[PDB]
Amino acid sequence: SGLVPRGSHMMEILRGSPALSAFRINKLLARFQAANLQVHNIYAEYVHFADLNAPLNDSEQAQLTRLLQYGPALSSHTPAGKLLLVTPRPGTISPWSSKATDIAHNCGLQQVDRLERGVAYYIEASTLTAEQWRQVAAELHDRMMETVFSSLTDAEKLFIHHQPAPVSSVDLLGEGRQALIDANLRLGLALAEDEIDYLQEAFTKLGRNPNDIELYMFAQANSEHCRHKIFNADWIIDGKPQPKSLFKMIKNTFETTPDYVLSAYKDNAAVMEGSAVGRYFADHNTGRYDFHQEPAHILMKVETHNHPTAISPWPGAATGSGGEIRDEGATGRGAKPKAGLVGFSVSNLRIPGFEQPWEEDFGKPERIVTALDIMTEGPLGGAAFNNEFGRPALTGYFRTYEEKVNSHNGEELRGYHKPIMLAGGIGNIRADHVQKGEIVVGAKLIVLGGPAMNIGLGGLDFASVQRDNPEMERRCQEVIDRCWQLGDANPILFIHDVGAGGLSNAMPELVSDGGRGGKFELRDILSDEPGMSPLEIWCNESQERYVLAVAADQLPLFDELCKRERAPYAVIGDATEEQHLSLHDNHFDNQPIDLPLDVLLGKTPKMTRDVQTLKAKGDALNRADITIADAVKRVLHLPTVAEKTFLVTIGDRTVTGMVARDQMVGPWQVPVADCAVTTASLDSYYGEAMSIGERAPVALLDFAASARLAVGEALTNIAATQIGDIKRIKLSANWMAAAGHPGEDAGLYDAVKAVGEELCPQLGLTIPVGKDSMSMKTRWQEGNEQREMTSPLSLVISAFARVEDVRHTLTPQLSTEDNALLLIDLGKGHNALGATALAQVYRQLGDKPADVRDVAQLKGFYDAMQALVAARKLLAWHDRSDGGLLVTLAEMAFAGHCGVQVDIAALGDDHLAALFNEELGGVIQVRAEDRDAVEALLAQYGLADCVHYLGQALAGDRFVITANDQTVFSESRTTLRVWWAETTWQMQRLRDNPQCADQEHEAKANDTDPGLNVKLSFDINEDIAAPYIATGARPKVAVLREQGVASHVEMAAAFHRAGFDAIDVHMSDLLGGRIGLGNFHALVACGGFSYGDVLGAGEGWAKSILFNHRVRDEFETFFHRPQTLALGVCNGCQMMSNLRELIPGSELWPRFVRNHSDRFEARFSLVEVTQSPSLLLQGMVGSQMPIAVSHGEGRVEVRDDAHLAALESKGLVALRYVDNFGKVTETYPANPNGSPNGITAVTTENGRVTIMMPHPERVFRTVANSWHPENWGEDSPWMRIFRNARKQLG
Ligand SMILES: Nc1ncnc2c1ncn2[C@@H]1O[C@H](COP(=O)(O)OP(=O)(O)O)[C@@H](O)[C@H]1O
Ligand SMILES: [Mg+2]
Ligand SMILES: [Mg+2]
Ligand SMILES: [Mg+2]
Repeated sequence: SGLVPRGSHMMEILRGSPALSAFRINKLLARFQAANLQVHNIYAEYVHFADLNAPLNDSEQAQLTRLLQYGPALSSHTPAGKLLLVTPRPGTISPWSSKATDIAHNCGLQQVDRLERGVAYYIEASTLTAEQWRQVAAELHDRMMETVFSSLTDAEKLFIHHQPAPVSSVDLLGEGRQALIDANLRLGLALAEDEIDYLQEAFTKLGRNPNDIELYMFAQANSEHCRHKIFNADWIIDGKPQPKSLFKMIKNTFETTPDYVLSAYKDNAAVMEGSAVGRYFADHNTGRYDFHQEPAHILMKVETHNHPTAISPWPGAATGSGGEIRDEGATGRGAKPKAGLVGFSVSNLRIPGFEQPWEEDFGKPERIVTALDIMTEGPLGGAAFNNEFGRPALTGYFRTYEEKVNSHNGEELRGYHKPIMLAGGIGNIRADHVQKGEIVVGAKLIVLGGPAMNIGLGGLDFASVQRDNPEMERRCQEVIDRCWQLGDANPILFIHDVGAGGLSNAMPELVSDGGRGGKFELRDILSDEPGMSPLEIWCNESQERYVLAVAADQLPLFDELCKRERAPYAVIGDATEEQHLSLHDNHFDNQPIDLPLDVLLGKTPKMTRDVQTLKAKGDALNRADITIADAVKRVLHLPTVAEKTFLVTIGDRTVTGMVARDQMVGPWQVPVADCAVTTASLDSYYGEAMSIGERAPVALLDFAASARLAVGEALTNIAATQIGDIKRIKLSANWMAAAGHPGEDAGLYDAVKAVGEELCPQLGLTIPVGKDSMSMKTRWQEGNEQREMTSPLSLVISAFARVEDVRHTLTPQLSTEDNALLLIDLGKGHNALGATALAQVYRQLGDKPADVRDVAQLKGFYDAMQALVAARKLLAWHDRSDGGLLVTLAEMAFAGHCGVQVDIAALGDDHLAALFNEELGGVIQVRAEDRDAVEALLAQYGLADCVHYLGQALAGDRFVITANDQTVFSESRTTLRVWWAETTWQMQRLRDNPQCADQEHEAKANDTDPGLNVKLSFDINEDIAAPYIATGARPKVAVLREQGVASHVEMAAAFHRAGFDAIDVHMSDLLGGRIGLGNFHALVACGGFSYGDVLGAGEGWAKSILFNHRVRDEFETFFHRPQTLALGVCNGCQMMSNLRELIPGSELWPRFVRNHSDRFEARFSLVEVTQSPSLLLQGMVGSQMPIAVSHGEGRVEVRDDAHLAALESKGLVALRYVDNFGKVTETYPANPNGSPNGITAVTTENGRVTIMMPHPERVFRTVANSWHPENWGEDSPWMRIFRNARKQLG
């Protein structure tokens, strides 16, 4: 390895492994050929750069070399041709770096200052000109995040040491107001005239010049994004002053319906009442996991990250998740995120080779990415954050819209060049932590989380490129968890997330919220960029940080908690009685900030918006080119309608072990569930539900109708879940608009009024949380002309509710038992076609849209559904939304893998309008014998005239719609289901391994697929551990975790149910002597993402054990005892595979590497239990049942065929993926990762150690299995693993 001077440090260069698989190499060659670049070949290798502060001895060097050997064993090539090295841009530090460097330090290599990675490309193309070489270089990197170098030695530039930049004053006293005008422009403060006035007067009064940092702080605090001026403005509309601000109209909902609300409008989440259940966590004193019966209240929040996503979609989406997760954890005095939701709105995809007939290229700004690139990289970023942090992502939306329409401001382009990138979720919170505490004078003021850099300052446009490190956030969440788990002894007095404005907002808002001042020391803040100015330090929008206040006497406890989780923290100030803000700098011996808080936090006048109504005249839908058959095909091809698998299986849906209802439904795992449901605890059937409603294109015709439909659809999506009182349902209202665009402002007011003053109070729905994003428009020059793309007003409503029994949830999976299909048409026969999917796919807007037709009937629908749910009278439910009744029926037939025979003669003479309107309502399926009773029930709620018997679900493949004796539409259901799949197919195909995309798609066309199905070799209800549990003797299990691991609570709970005392054992506990494995007879290594999988999944964890001789010895000793048991699941499996030199009987084990799909796979996969020595699978051999899978590096990799054959002949294979026909498979996704012979679990020769990629601990509860046979009780088959362990111990 290479090793040269790099300032007071030395940089080593270490070559890594091949970086690209053959499909990705071929994609690059095809792109160069399409661009007329004659490239003969391309080969890529990772290269690593280690900046060292001191030398490595030979042992240390071999350890560093070994740390940097990872990943799939692709065949190495001798470098040939031109080197292009792609690295992060100078001045940036990759999240890869942060994690890789933590691993080096936890392996005892303190001499590593920083590790970084690049990709060396070797291109053979002897005939290219210098210009053509620039296009090659352009193709090989992201211009927003990366740079191209011609030498490996050039990477020295990434580690340059910079001295701190000083504070700069702005010379108001020496130049007058012009100094503030110049700074306004130079610093991009975007100050209004009245804000310059305020600053001029404030600093004139103080008799000194403002520092740059003070102006920047002020400017960030007074932005639209931070201050919410529009939502607090007075209004005049069509010449009349209005009596309430938008915010006041939202609050009207809480004034009307306070019921069940614990916190609204006073934290960065709302809280509502949950259920009393067993909250499960490890005690601070004993480290044992135990249930604590108490209220688990429910917090909720939804945010957006629209602007940055248009510039750099992966970090835009990722930090959109990240910031929202921080709002949750910083609710009250600390709380715990549980589950997430995700939303995207973009312009037309225009997928190459799959362009649809409604799509026209209108151009875009050069500086933004395309809709397609947002829907490629954005979902992967948001999913990487949720996956790595560890919260399941269980509901969402994805809308495309880009058309030239005759809307409120006449003919113009309406769309989403600036996208909607929405992230939300729910969490649980303790009752006594809901209220933020008071901040005592002298409280210590702390930054919890990552060392900062000059990122995102004030929100090419590099300042819009964010940076995501979910593992850092998980480490912080663990600390928050330890704090709230101390109950009365929770040392957090107050906590807030660090978002816009960075510390410059978060710290002043924290002390101000306590009625205190603060004094701070700049040099106590953790930095990863020593060159930063005070302005940059204070104002940067670095991620994964929280601010909180702790009593000084609690610092030693806080320090212990942080050090055990490896969460970085710094005490950076003290709360003061005086309401003043001081920031000192010990390096420069000066005071960058010195301001009264009332000066800093003082406000210019309230805004007044004086505006006028515009309203579009609709035009009747021109039906010339429309036929029913062509419309069905088009609508199924609209992304908004079409199958969403590309957005679903990339995100974990099982972590926590509390997921009851995820997107995928039934044996064929079709993503049509209308809402998400989680259990409240690991020991309850009480729970929580989440749904979304949204209908933006309607706002191009009618602003209020669009907002009423968003609320209505949230209710119809949630309605077949057992909740009871509608007042249990709480909403977030997220408002996206192009404020100032003609007609939008009045429309915004009318829409807010429609829901806040009218619909929500009448229904009894509170909106206790919300947000707004008010510049949803993009402008650019397109040839000679000014062009503009403006969003419709886009309200997204998320609904959240406590659930009475998660078991009683209905899905769209039709039964073929004798049945009746009933439409509930809340449209009352209006059958509106304006602003539908139908209109859109023929490039039109139409006349009049749907709307809430009858408030009482909407409420009646909800209450009727709740009565039907609780009385178990529904077989299925699916609501009507995009694509109308047609799509509702279709989706039900897809989920039930069956046919329908329905008649629509009662729905009007206009069959197109009957099938494609998007009025509220839906289809219930009931047992035939219950039809009359169900109809009578609906009639009691005032709905008889809305209710229509359609027909029946039938076995087979026919989708038939009649009207009297005429066939209106008839098609193969398989044909329809494959058309509906084509969008996800094509997205998967361009994003992932196209072989896998193709396999997945083509399998959907085989109607003989029987779906997931079970074969059981044992009695799943027989608690073979009961006689042991009945003695009260409970063996310990070490539930092993590492920084970044999120799977440990539910792993503990599985062993707890089998009779174990589950002990929390962090790798810091072993390294610090607090736990020794000699005290345990069983160990489990848990899944998740230790170190964000950097340096190969499980490798850093394993090598941290191997390279500490003491801890290595401990592990070896444990594994060589005669009766000990060990289990490794997912990340634990990977870790243990990398530790196999310590494990007897493991010489034939494989490695676990990148899935063949090249994509994370969150699947509910069918496995069979195979004959092997494994003690943990005793009694289960020959069983076949599904299991949760959630991994990106689960592919079994062997050295050669000799190795595979030996492993197989030894008989150590314990689980294999099978297809639904029951055969061992390598076809995707039945086998999700490409493992040979379906291998996904191995054991040792003595059977005492078993490792597996799937997660049995996430599915030991029947209620947590996405699909399961109806006759199962509480226990799934997988419970037997943990029971076997207990019985084995005796
Ligand atoms: N962006 C997304 N991320 C994850 N899941 C999504 C996303 N968009 C849609 N889904 C899921 O795919 C399924 C179909 O979505 P959609 O048709 O938009 O729902 P609906 O029409 O019932 O409102 C649902 O289970 C939904 O939660
Ligand atoms: Mg839909
Ligand atoms: Mg729905
Ligand atoms: Mg929807």
